[PDB]
Amino acid sequence: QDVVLGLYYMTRDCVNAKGEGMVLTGPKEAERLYRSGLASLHARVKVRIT
Amino acid sequence: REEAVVWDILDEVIREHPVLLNRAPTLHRLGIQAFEPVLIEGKAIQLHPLV
Amino acid sequence: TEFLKPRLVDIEQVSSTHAKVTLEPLERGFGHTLGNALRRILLSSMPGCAVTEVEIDGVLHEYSTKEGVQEDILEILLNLKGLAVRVQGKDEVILTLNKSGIGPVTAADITHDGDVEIVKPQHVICHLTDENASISMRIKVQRGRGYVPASTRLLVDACYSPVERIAYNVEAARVEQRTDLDKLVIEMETNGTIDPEEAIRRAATILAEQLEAFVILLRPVDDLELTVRSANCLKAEAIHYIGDLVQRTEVELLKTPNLGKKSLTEIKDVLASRGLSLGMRLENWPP
Amino acid sequence: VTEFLKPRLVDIEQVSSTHAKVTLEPLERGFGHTLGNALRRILLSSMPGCAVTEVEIDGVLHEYSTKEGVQEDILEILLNLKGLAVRVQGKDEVILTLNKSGIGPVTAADITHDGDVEIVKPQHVICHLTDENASISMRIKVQRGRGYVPASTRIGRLLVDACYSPVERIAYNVEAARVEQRTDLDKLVIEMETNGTIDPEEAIRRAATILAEQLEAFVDPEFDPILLRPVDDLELTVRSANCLKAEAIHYIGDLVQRTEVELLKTPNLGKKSLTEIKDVLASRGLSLGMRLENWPPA
Amino acid sequence: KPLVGTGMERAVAVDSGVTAVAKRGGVVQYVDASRIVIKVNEDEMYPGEAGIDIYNLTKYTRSNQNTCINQMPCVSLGEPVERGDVLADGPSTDLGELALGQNMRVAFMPWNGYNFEDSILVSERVVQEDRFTTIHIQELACVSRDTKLGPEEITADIPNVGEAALSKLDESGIVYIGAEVTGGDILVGKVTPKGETQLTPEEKLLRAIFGEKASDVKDSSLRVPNGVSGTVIDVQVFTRDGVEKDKRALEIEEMQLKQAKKDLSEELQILEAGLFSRIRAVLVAGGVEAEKLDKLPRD
Amino acid sequence: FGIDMNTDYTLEEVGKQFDVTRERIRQIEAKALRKLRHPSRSEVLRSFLD
Amino acid sequence: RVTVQDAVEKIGNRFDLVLVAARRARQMQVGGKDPLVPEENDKTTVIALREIEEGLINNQILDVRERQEQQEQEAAELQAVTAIAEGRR
Repeated sequence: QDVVLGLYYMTRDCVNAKGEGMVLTGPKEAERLYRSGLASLHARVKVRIT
Repeated sequence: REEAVVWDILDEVIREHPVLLNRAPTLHRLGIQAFEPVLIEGKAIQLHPLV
Repeated sequence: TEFLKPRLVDIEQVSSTHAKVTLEPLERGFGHTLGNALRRILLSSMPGCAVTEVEIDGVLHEYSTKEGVQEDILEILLNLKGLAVRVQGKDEVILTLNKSGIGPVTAADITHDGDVEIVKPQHVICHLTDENASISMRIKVQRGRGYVPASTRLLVDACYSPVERIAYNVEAARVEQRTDLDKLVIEMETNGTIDPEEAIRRAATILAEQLEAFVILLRPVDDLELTVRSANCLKAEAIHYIGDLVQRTEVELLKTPNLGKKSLTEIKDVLASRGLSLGMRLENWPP
Repeated sequence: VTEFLKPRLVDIEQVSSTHAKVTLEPLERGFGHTLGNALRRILLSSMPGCAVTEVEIDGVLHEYSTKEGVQEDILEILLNLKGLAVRVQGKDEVILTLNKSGIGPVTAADITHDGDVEIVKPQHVICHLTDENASISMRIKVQRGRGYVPASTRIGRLLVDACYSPVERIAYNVEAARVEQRTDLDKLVIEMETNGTIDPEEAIRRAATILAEQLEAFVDPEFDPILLRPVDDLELTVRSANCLKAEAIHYIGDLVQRTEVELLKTPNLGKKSLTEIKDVLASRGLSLGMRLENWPPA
Repeated sequence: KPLVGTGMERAVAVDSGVTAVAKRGGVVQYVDASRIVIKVNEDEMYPGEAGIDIYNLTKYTRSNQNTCINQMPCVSLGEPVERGDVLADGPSTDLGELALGQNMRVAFMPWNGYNFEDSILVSERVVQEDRFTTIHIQELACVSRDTKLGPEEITADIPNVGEAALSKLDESGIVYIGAEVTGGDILVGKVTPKGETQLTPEEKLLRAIFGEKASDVKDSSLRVPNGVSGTVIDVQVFTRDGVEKDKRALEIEEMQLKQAKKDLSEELQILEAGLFSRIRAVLVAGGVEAEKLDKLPRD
Repeated sequence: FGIDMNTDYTLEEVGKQFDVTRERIRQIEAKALRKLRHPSRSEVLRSFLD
Repeated sequence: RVTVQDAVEKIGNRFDLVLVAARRARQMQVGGKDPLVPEENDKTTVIALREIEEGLINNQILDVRERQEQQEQEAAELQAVTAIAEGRR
């Protein structure tokens, strides 16, 4: 139920016009920025995580 | 009487101890499982969503 | 008219630069309140130095890749983002990095500037493949606040805040009678330029400094529901209120013409049932 | 190194007697929601207000009773008393007297005018006296406190659920603040809907005070127990107990230390009383002239 | 009543007799928590040969399932009502409409797993405003019977009990109306004859040391069960016919006699002011005596 | 009290057993009980009744 | 929880471990906590299981300790126990 709903919501393909084109500097910086601003319902951005 | 420090004592008692939870009908063995009890205010048993 | 403030502290050092401090017994709802206030200060109002620009010789656009360097320019800028630097008293310093040879070009190879302190000298910035390969670059380090991407207006994503990640949990606190108290557990992931505790005390200091400018006796005997007889007898003795009754003593009441021990017993029972008795002094009857 | 721009209460727009719009000027971005939520959270639960906690109605014993000459039942009356909005000067408990005879509604305006006590809504209906020979006489206890403290959170009197918090609703807006300098400033507009107990500015300074005070930095069997029971636990006659208390004998430990000689020498104690005291003490394995040698410890 | 109804909620309240309605057109003479007096003949003058009707209201009654059944007046003195008009609301009814619950502001959305699998999350404000608070009356009962070992007695005198425990009990041993009782508290004091046995020698010694002296009787009193509590709103006592009756069966009796007598005075008041106010309009017609009739006694 | 032999011997019997007068045995019974009852050590043994 | 899979790894066929744990706990309860290292928390069952995890207790080793303990019981007694038996004939 809800868990799936949550995960699916955060893991969804999108046009992603708002948050596209960001190098994550790794999962940590990506997380910061994601909570921050410009990222909503995920984004089409490449992440640096090892 | 419920005199204070009885509570903290009860906390000391259940430490590391586990209780069995069961729901009828018990169709398979997972109808009964063991959990570590966390004392809570209120009259309801709180169950973990994954089980 | 108080509130439960500072009580019992715990510190879980997950590592040399990652800790978990816990402030215990904060009144319910204060978990998210302090959690969000602090999470908001930490994620944007912390003071830290960060790489904002880089000038590498021979390189023009981020699409370039370098002759004699393992990783492409993008990966190099990506490495430069993680350059942890602590500068004395300036809002901009130029670091020069000249390196020829084979192997990793770390932050320790950066030209030693007197003001500039390099937190992690073993921080790899590059990897020169051949022994005739060499890099010469000017890394710009500026002081600022929060995460300011390169897209803002070579340029490199600025992570001015010294803190990488914030997390919080509300968890029910123990604490004596009150029971519905919580404890805010803040998970911090800093870069070691700044200590966790001082980052917290600086966030708190910024917040507080932002708030610096806003800193039964008169009831009738009938309410006792005595027997009709007892009530009438008491009224006959000019005892019309509870206050009048509680002043009389057993001896005195038994001396009055119409009340007996059955009745007196009744009066003591009904009075005792309400926390009252006979022979009560109120010393000041009345005002 | 640019020092932060701090806020200060700049405007107060009283939309009504109990609805206002407070505005803090020149706040750096993102601080709108931060202070907005911190403050909204303090205001909606940590505000101090007066509330009715007990009520003593004449003739009524249990709240389930219904009254001869009163339209609504006692329960409805207590429920009405819950909504009694009172602002008291400087006290944590005040008794209000309400005497009313006649036909028609008995409102808060009929409550005996106390100098300290301010009644926010005098037209607030507490009762409805039906016949013209009907009348109510009640003593409403109003106390100062915090949050919602139900009657269940525990004498011929009744208890009423305490709703101490003065504020009903809070709302906020972030809105870009003016001034050509810096340009990147906002202004927090807090819309308040209180019950009229508290002023906007002091509510803000109190929310802020609670916030700031939460942030106060971050730093890093022997002997018999019966001896400490009050003499009332012995269940003596009223007279004997009062005499003993009059002799500074408030606990069993105090009593068992005295001797018969000493007790009879007191102005108010006779042979009858001493006999009673020896009887009740003997009934619990105690006596007079008991040495406990070490009175007391801490 | 629900903000969204089907239009059947009035008829249900009407057909179930919990709600009180007016038999004929009339005017409301009196409104009380206890009763409603209605004066008929306002429209079409249906009542004849005496006038008016008194409706007593059920108040804080206890149902089979322990819920409280009570009626509340929906009308005010001097109000004009027609035939079939609502007078009093019964339990779970609002202005003659069926009220089985409350209208609450709801949002449809997941919340931190607290509404997982049909579970529901609520605002503390509901408790604050006493929404979904329910009144309940429980009935407890005790019997004192003849035993082969001697009579069970209902008495305030119980072995080895402090005055603290006995504080809310009257002379008889029965808890007084209005007292707050909590789990373990005594409702009705009762002693039973002991089947009896000599104690163990250790107990002999203990008893001797503390000199309590044993008693022929054992404590059998009715106590409030765990998880229960409240305010005592009634006591009923029945004693064998021609049995020795004490204050227990005398006080309640006397109270019932006072209530019945008042129940006659109110009915004769309503009947008097219900018939004479009709004979006056008849006497005036023809033999007009305004300032003269309002002097001499009503009889 | 019958802790020995299960029989509550008379004061005269115990007194005869110890070669002392009944008054003596009553006196030592009384001081024994006195020692027992006094507030020191009273805890534990006390409060047993309810 | 407590890395139970590893504890079971120390003693094949789950069941046996339980008995061992139980027996060990009884020992703990009966006399002197003693034993192997000493997290000192979460009572006898957790302590026994954790002890098992570091292969501290062992099925055979417990038996060896008991066998030695039997010899310890032999100690004292011995000549004095032999006295009680030699006296009677």
